[PDB]
Amino acid sequence: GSSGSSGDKLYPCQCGKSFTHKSQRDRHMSMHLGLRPYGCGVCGKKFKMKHHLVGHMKIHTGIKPYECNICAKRFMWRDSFHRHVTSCTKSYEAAKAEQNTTEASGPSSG
Ligand SMILES: [Zn+2]
Ligand SMILES: [Zn+2]
Ligand SMILES: [Zn+2]
Repeated sequence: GSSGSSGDKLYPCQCGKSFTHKSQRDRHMSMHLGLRPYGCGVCGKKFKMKHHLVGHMKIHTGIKPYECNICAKRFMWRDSFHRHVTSCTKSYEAAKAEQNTTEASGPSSG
């Protein structure tokens, strides 16, 4: 074994994403197509009728007392609310550059 080389095998999807397996990429392709006019943008469900969806949406319904500051996202749970916001800011701070002047970079003479 002197040496070896290789890349990475994956499976592209209609949307553009790439999965490790074909079955994982396929399921994402069939879902893309239009199945029902009503779709639950909370869990990932769907219903033919509008009333058929409501009887299910009642499982997600609920006021969001906790909301982010950067993305202003809404979260019903506390642990998740803070758990997310905590990071959501981490990055924001980096950009804040409250007192971080962007000084040009050093060139290269070769
Ligand atoms: Zn896809
Ligand atoms: Zn749902
Ligand atoms: Zn956020």
